[PDB]
Amino acid sequence: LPISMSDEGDSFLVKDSLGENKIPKNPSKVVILDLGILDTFDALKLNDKVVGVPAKNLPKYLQQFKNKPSVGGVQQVDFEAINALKPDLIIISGRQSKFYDKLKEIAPTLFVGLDNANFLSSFENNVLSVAKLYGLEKEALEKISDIKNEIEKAKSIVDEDKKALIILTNSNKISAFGPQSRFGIIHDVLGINAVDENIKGKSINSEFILEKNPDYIFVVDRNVILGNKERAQGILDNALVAKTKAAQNKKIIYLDPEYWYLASGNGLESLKTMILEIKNAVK
Ligand SMILES: [Zn+2]
Repeated sequence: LPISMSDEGDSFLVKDSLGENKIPKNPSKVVILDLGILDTFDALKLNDKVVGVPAKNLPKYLQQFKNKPSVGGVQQVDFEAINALKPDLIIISGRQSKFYDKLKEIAPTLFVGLDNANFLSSFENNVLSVAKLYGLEKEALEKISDIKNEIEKAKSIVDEDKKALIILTNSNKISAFGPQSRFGIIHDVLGINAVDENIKGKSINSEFILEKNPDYIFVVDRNVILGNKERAQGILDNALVAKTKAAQNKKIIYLDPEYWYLASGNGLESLKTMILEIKNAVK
């Protein structure tokens, strides 16, 4: 899984989960398909190195990239746009690893997908590997070290005797998520305890939410990105959920899907912002 780099000379020899590539030092035409790593390009001030972004799903907090050429959205990738960009590096995560072999036949292709078993070290590893390509380890490391400092302050104020449920809404169905899921940060990094123990979505309904009776419900609404009419606020407005501690104490928290579901915490900007979003809610 983890990312290792050996300095040849003009270039690095980089091994990741999917394979090995000859990527040059200071690549100047980069296609980026992971949104978290695109916020990490912005943090380290490398906007001009980015030649193409997936503009279909481009979040509010990355609209400084709205006029980069589009190479698609996160599901469907435009090979003929990526192709005409003559990039020297393409960066992808899990949603594009389907196309690993075809993108590799165009350019060195770096996988930077997160490991939900080891979020912090795989996150730190992705950020540093990228900064290593441009010689910005120093700047990245102090930015990581800030994030770690904000984490410890978020933990301080966590009340250990309270439990949380994480759920995702889709059309009018609901799914539960736990530890080491794609949303596991809340449990694994910030240490908020889970109401239930269950494998890495899990289909549930409102009676399940009540017999569990969480103090917090963190809600990720997929409907927005999917372009559906319905919303989580509508779905969770029933008399079963109204009886939970979380409802009675107004601790049903709608998390920003652009952060939690699209970038998934895989950037310097997004992770810091997500830690603060939880901090202010469990406060
Ligand atoms: Zn600082």
